[PDB]
Order: sequence, then structure tokens, then C-alpha cells
Amino acid sequence: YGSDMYKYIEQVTDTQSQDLGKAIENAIEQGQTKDRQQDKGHEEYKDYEDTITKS
Amino acid sequence: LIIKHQMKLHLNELVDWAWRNGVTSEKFHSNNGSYVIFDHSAVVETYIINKNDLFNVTEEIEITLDKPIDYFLEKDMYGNYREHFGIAINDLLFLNTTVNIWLVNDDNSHILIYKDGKLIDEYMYHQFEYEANQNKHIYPNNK
Repeated sequence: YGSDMYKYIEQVTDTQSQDLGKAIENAIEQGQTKDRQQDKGHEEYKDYEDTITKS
Repeated sequence: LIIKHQMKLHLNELVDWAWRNGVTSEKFHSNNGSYVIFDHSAVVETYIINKNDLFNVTEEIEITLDKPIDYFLEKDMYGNYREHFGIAINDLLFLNTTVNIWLVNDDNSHILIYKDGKLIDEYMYHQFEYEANQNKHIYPNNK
């Protein structure tokens, strides 16, 4: 009797669910760098200029 | 600085080492009783030297910042380890952060030669003690 009978009359499937997730990620990064530059320079030059005048 | 290392060499390795580091006259023995004799840097006598016979030989290596090293290992302050071949200790580009240097001894052994900016012989390795003078106090006796 009652209304609930209709649920059985037409096959009714009630489905539920619940997913509860948790996630913690911890990352530690360290880095070191070492550089070294060594240069050398050398330049040499020569010039000549001759001026002759008449007046 | 002189580093002494004991090694075990077969006959071929022993002959190569002896002729490379000149030996005039001396007898090398092995585990199984076999021996070889060098006399005036010549192999005069050998006595039943089978394979897998190990001759124990001590070797002296002079270590100096100027002299190049065959194979050494360096550790910085942060923790990075590196290895170098055929490079003098002074030659390293970054000696500022180099904390330790060991010498890899071809046996995978490690011998410390450089510690905190100095050769290992120059370093003094201070111990620990609380600072205090003599007690010089008279105590009661329980007798």
C-alpha cells in the first residue's frame, strides 16, 4: 500500500557516492653556481704623417 | 709531503712498475712462495710464478700543490663531489669553495691530502677542551 509501491512497480535504482581527497606535496630545491672568467688583451699601433708647406 | 701506499701487483704489473720506478737490486716475493729478483735493473731469476700471484709493493708518492696528481677527488663546502685527472691542486679554477681533497689510489681507496685551505700536513687538527687553569684548591679528605 501507499506511494512507495510505485518505486517497485518501475525498477528504480538510487545510487549515491562521495569521494573525499587530500594531497600534500612538499618540494625543496637547492642550487649552486660557480663561474670563472680570465681574459687577455694586447694591441699595438704605428702612425706616420708628413706635412710639407709652402708660403 | 710523502704518501705511502701498499698495493698488490701481478708479475706483469710488478715488472712494469719496477722498471718504471728504477730498482737496482732487490727480491720481490709473492703469496705462494714464488719470487722474482732484480739485479742491476735486470730480471735475473724467477721461481715458479704462476698467474694470479700477488706481489705486495709499497709505493711512495710526493704530493705538492705544484706537482700534478694522477687522480684526485675534491669536495666543496655545499657537498658536491668531483674528480679530476692529471691536474695540479693549484690548477683548480675554484679553490675558494674547495673544502677537501683526497687522492684516489687506483684501489678505490681514499687518502686525505688537502683540508680547509691547507695541505694535510700543515693542518693542525685542534682537539677540544673546556678552558680553565689549574684548580690549585685544597679539598677535604674522606679517610
